[PDB]
Parts: sequence; C-alpha cells; structure tokens
Amino acid sequence: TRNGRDSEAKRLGVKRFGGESVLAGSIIVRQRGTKFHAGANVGCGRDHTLFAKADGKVKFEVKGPKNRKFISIEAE
Amino acid sequence: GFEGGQMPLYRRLPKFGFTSRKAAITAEIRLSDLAKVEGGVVDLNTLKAANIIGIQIEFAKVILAGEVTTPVTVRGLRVTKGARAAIEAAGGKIEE
Amino acid sequence: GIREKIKLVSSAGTGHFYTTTKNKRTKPEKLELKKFDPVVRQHVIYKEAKI
Amino acid sequence: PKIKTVRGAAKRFKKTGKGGFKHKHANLRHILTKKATKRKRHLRPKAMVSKGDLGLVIACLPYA
RNA sequence: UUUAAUGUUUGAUGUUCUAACGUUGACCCGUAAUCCGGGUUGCGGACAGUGUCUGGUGGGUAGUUUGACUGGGGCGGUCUCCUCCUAAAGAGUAACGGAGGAGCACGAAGGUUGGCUAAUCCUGGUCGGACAUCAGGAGGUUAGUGCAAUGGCAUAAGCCAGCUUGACUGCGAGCGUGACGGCGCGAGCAGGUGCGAAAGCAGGUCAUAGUGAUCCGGUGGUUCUGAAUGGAAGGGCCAUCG
RNA sequence: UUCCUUGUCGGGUAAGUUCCGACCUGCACGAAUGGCGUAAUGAUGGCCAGGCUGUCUCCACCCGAGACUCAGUGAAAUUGAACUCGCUGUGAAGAUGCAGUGUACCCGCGGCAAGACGGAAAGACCCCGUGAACCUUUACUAUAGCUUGACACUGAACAUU
RNA sequence: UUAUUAAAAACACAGCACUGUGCAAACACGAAAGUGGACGUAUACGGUGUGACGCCUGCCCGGUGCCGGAAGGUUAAUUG
RNA sequence: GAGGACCGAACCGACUAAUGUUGAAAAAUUAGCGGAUGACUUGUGGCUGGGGGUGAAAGGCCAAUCAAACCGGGAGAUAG
RNA sequence: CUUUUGUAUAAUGGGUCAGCGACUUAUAUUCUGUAGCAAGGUUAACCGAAUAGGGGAGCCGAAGGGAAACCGAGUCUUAA
Ligand SMILES: CC[C@H]1OC(=O)[C@H](C)[C@@H](O[C@H]2C[C@@](C)(OC)[C@@H](O)[C@H](C)O2)[C@H](C)[C@@H](O[C@@H]2O[C@H](C)C[C@H](N(C)C)[C@H]2O)[C@](C)(O)C[C@@H](C)[C@@H]2N[C@@H](COCCOC)O[C@H]([C@H]2C)[C@]1(C)O
Repeated sequence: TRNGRDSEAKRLGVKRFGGESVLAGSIIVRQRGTKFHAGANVGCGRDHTLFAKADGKVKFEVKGPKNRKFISIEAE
Repeated sequence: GFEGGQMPLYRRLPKFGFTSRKAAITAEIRLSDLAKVEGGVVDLNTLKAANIIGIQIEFAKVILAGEVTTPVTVRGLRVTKGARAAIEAAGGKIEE
Repeated sequence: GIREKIKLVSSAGTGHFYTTTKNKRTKPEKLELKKFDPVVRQHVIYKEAKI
Repeated sequence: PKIKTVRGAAKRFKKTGKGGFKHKHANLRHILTKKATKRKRHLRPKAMVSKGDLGLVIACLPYA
C-alpha cells in the first residue's frame, strides 16, 4: 500500500582495522551473521560481535577449506 | 530546566532516598579543633562553648583530620579508630 | 497477549521469588524449577504462585 | 529575594565530592519481568550526571 | 416435643388526635392603614415548608479543550519499533521516495552430551491416484531456521534422542552506540548448579522487531528510619505489579 | 427545490439559456418546521403588449451654475532625497534612476488620466499564534434551578406486622 | 424590520392545534420579602408550532424526548 | 354613516435615480415614492442597566459606541 | 534603515528641524578581575556624639562515603 517506514541504523561494521592495537575486551567488528569468524584470542558474542580476548594487534586472515575470513589477535 | 517540551532531566529520573532527622543533630570534629577547646577535657558542652559545633548538636564524632599535640581527655564522644590512635599517641585519654 | 505473568516462590523460608510468563491455556500444570536462592545461597526448588 | 530551589530536582540529585551530581537510574520502577537480570543489575547503582547535562542541574540546584 | 395469646425494644406502615408549624379564611385591636403585629376563631396539621447532608437531572449558566506533519490549508494518509534499497565500497545521511514486517511465541522451541544431514527428480513397487509410505540412483542445500527481510549457518545455528534448569545470584577489565535519558557486547572473579569420562560448555532462544520515562499507588521482604520515650503509622532500601 | 440542463414538446419572437403551458426521468417535492388552490392587496420577483419617448441609431443647438481671466481671502490628503525622457535588455524575476541605444533648447497655462506596482486603511480573503470573543451540542469539568431520601424544626394515641 | 449599503418571499397578524395551569395557578423578576400574571379563575392564563379563507392534513412509537406504570434488578447519604 | 376602506396636504416614513463623497450635511439635497382615523403620530414626565435591559426578531437598539455600553481600577494583563 | 537565501528595488519606515525617547533597579546566586586576611575568613539585627568601636547569633571553608543507621581517609556495594 504505502511506504515511508524504516528502522534506525545499527552502526555495524569493523571498529578496529588490521594492525590496530587493542585492549582485552575491545570490540573488533559488529555484524549480523558471522561474515568474519573468531580466530586466536578472539571471542564471538551472542550477537556474533567479535571482541578481543587479549591485548595485541588485530589480524585479518583467510583460512580453512572454505576460504573464510578470520580475525585474530597477535598478542604483543 | 525547560528543554523545549521534552521531559526535563529532573523529571525523567526517579526520586530516591529520604532525609534523616538525626543527621541534622550530628557533627564531626577534627583533631585540630581539640586544642581550641578550653580546659583540655572535651565534651558536648565544651565544644559548643568553643563555637566548634552547633548549639543543637546532640552527637559528635572526632575524626582523623588535622593533628593534635597536647594531651586531651575526650568524654562522651564517638571517636574513629584512626583518631583514637592519634589522641592516645599524644598522651590523651578517651572515656565513654 | 495470552501469556500471563507468574512468580516462582522459593520452597525455603525466605520470601525470595523469581518472575516469569506462562501460557495457562496449554500448560495448566504448575511450574516447578530448581533455582538459586540468594538468601540462603543454595539451589532450592521454586514453585509457582500468583503474581 | 533568595533563589528558590527546584524542589523536584533536589529529590533526585545529590552533590558529590568534586562537585558532580549522582542520581538513580531510570527504567527500574515497573515492568521488570521482561527485563534481563543483567540489565536490571546494571541499573541499581547510582550514576553521575553527564557533562552535557550539568548546566541544567546546576541551574536548578543553586544551593546544592 | 410443639402451639396459642395477653405483657416489651426496635422498627414496618396507616386511621384517629392537637399542641408545634402553615393560613395570600373571617372578625377584633394597635389605627382616621387591603403593610405589619397582637388577639379571637375556623380550616389544615406533624403534613407542608426551611437548614445540613445526599442521589438524579441540569448548554439555564460558566470555565475551557478540540495535535502535528503537509510542495498553501482542508480531506485522505502518517506519527513507535525491525529488515532491505535509495546511501555515492568505514560510520551516518532526506523526501507524502521504492518494498515488507513487529506490539509475540517457547519449561522447550532453553542447557548439555551423543548422533544425524536436505530440496527436487528419476526407476521399481498392493490398494495408491500428478502428489502418502518402501527401495535404489541422480542431485548437492536449489532444503531447513517458531515469524518479515537481510546477514549467517555442515564443527552445522538445521534434524533426533538422553539427562536436565545457567531462562543462576553478586560483580565486572575493556569496548560499542547515543545531545541526553539510555541501549548494546563482554573475558574474567566469588557463590552455588546442570550436562560430559574429560578437555569443557551453559548468565535463555542464529542475530537484528515483540515496546513506555517520571509521578502516584499496590503486594512481599527488610541486623534502615520511627517528631518526648517504647512501639506503631508513614517513609526508605530490595524484589515486583498497574 | 432539477445536478445532468439551454431536458423534451407546445405557445409567444425573423431569431427566446428568461417567460407561459404541458410531460415525469422528483440528482435531492410532499402534507401544520404544513400540502395544494385562492378573489383582493404589494415602492415584491419574472415575462409580454399598447402608448410614450435623446434609452439608442447619433448626437445637435440653446438657457442657466461651475470650469477659465482679474481683484480679495485662502485650505487638504501626500512627501527619503531628486538635476524626475523613449526603447530593448538586465535585475528581489513588470526600471525615470542599471547596461546599450534613441531622442530631447529653458519655463508656464488649459486639458486627459496610461505609469509613478499613484493616495487612503500595519488585507477583511488565505495561512499562522499551544491569540481572543461570542455561539452550538449526546466534548470535558462544574454549577443555578428542579427533584429524591436521611436527620433537624417534630408531638400524642392506636391498629397492621 | 437591519438609525447609517438589505423593506423583502423576512417579522407580526386574525385563525388553527398541541401542551401546561384548580388559584398562595403555571410562569417570570427577585439570595429573601415581595411583585407581575390579575384585583383575572379553565369561554381564563402561560408556552410552543402553524399562519386569512377553501379542499385537506396519509404511514412509522424502532431512535430521542415526554407521559403513565410499578413487580423485579441496580443504586446515595445514613446505619455499623 | 361602518372601515387597521379609497384619493390626497400637514405630519410620519424612506422605494428609485441623480447629485454630493477633503460634502451645505460623520447619512443630506433635488425630482418622483409609501402610510396618512390608526397595530397612527407627537409633546411633557416617568420606569426597565450591561451577560443585564428592550426587541411585530435585523444580533436590532441601549447618548455619532454594541456577538456584551461607557468611565475608573486590577494594570506596566499577556504578546514563542 | 529594516527584514531577508536575496533589495536601486516597484518590500517596510521616515515631510523637515529642534527637544524627548529603549538593557535599569533591588535582592539572591555563580564565574572573572582586583584588594584584604588566610586554615581560616566574615559578621547580621542591634548598641554607639554612630562611616569608628562593640556585637561572632550565624554563614562559608578545612572530609568524605551511604537511601539511612552508621563508618570515616576512607566508604558504599556484596556472603566476600
Ligand atoms: C465614500 C468614500 C469612502 O470610500 C469608499 O466608499 C470606497 C468606495 C471604498 O470602497 C468601497 C466600494 C468597493 C466596491 O471598492 C470600490 C468595495 O470593495 C469596498 C470594500 O468598499 C474604499 C475604496 C475601500 O477601500 C478598498 O478596500 C478594499 C478592502 C480593498 C481595496 N483595494 C486596496 C484593493 C480598497 O480600495 C475602504 C476600505 O473603505 C477605504 C478606507 C481607506 C476608508 N474607510 C471607509 C469607511 O467606509 C467604508 C467602511 O469601512 C469599514 O471610507 C473610505 C476610507 C475613508 C472613504 C474614502 O471615505
């Protein structure tokens, strides 16, 4: 019938890009699905928010037999 | 407090707590005030005479603030454990 | 808009209680669960009661 | 004449040591079954008034 | 066992009565006065009427309210939330721009351990058919996910079974997002618990909608307060409801 | 009272969206917020005809009062300042004032009203203001009045129970 | 009749109808006393609608109002 | 010799047109017009007062004033 | 000049001159400057041949945390 509705933007996306130094608990990326997967020292929240489980620099890699993007923390 | 019609800050927040009528008759005394008293022995009356606490004060507590140098006899006053040590360290005496 | 709010009262003497919802049309049986009672600091059984 | 305190503000804000104001959180009066316990737990302690709102509070509590 | 009738309290009314009260009936006096008052009398009579309280009625009168957006206003539509596009490869981004949804559900559809892997089609086969259950091959997720869309999902987040209540209490490093009120994510710590041989996992559900500040008030609790004192009322605090 | 609509038919006129008569298809007549008739009446509405005419074709002349000139007296609205032309273009988008160009010796008097978005009245229309007034009602909240009962002023006797 | 842009088809009207009113009338002006109604008494008075006269005035009581009814349901102060 | 009868002066009114519109005039003049024994007109005096009066009803009129007069006061009302 | 996205504007206001004509006052509060004193500072009413002096009632500050009891350089939260 009639349009005119929308929802508030959710501010998704990457918060800390490759090489950035983060503290433990820092949110790395907010996402709906697991577009990015948790690697080493990275947790996956209930809404699939990837957060650093240790200090260090974030690192993006593509691994596995399905070429999936992983995010890990190079502990430094 | 008017914010253009939006529910102002002091109305969208809840009220909390209550006012104690005993807090209005309670005062705190610094160690540096023990020398201002006259006679050495300190109590409610001597503190009021020295214009240190209000005339309506019924309870008084000595806290570790400032410093005491002379032997003082505290009587009928609550004393913190930190001030109790400092008063006894200056040869003072505390009696309930 | 069918689920009614209920409360689960602890079997212990303490008046502590949880609150939850329940569809009383499909599930007429009383709800009983083992939940942590923070007053006695033990896991006791909680029985249903009216809110 | 003396400035009159907004009495409604005096019942909701307490002045702290460094001049800030503490206040109770909202959203903790009624319907609470639907609220997560984690959410309700984080609303129990008192909070400080944000920097953007101090101007409104100070104007309402001149003797605080 | 029961029944009647004389004696009593309070009502429930009524037919009498006169003495309150009414009289815009008559007569007398104040008084050379159709006011008023007094008197006599008649007629009413505990009614009527008035005061306080109370239900109903009450535009007779009064005080007021009767939204905004808007390719002028009105009319119609819209107003909060979720998903996609517009949106210009970080975030955000308008229009009465283009399309759809939500105002819930679930004590299992949650937790854990163990297992499992679709759609569709072909071939063969009692009733049986285009389509039921059976068997095989092809196929490779074209399926499924409590519900819109999007992003996800095989280690399955999809399907099945066992045992269960972590849909725990206190907290919380550190971040995300908001002008703010707020909202969101969260390892780890303490207490206690479930499943597993164990490593471990569990602070609801694949994720993102399913919602309402404050005031006032209710219910339960409470080594808080208690207006001379002891209590209590009330208030506070905690849980929760409208 | 009929939107469609100048309905259709008839009458009147050389020609009639009006008028009169009828038809009924009454958008959306109708019986005391009356229906249909109706003689008389009307500074009432519509239409027709005779008479009459400067109403007109189409104006002409004339008589008076002004206008005009002289003497006397002597206002008003309005007014940023003015050394105050046309045109085309430009530009808060319709120019005396800008650009280009044309024209134009200085100053009166009688006339005419195209312009000075002329004068006059802080638009009556329209919108807006969490403006106003008055009016309406089954808006809200009250209330005078009206009405109900209780108690009081207010008593006795007796039935009935 | 709109003094000062509307004189009319508007208002009034005689007539008609309904309805209220038994007299200390209804009703109106009055915190009240009182006064008007009326020094009148239902052939009177008030209100409402219609509007000379002629022929007439059909159907609907579901809605709203008004009138009557009193059994039942509900229901105030009061009582406790 | 009846009549809210007829024609028509005074008188009362105000239908049409022109003029006037910084007027002769804050409503008139000129020429016509209606009523003109009546629900007529007029003098003097009186009464009704502002949410009130009065109104053959136009929201008309109530001192050139009216969908609530005038004067003083609240009052420097308030004016996003 | 005003008002505007924007004015020679044909948008507003002003005929001219002269005079008058609009951010004040009181009391609180906060900040800055400056002066005095300084872990202290200062008095109010009032007394007073009174701008002196007296008056320290008070107020602010040197301690906070907690709803509160309470504790106190810590305190609250919690069984911790
Ligand atoms: C007789 C002279 C009076 O003016 C008039 O009568 C004019 C004919 C009058 O206009 C009449 C006639 C009319 C047709 O306009 C021509 C009509 O539209 C207007 C409303 O009324 C003016 C133009 C009429 O003006 C017109 O008004 C309308 C609303 C807008 C017109 N214009 C701006 C387009 C404007 O021209 C005004 C308003 O009447 C003039 C006004 C300035 C004065 N007030 C009026 C008062 O009488 C009328 C009632 O007013 C409430 O009197 C005016 C002015 C003083 C005069 C000049 O005295």
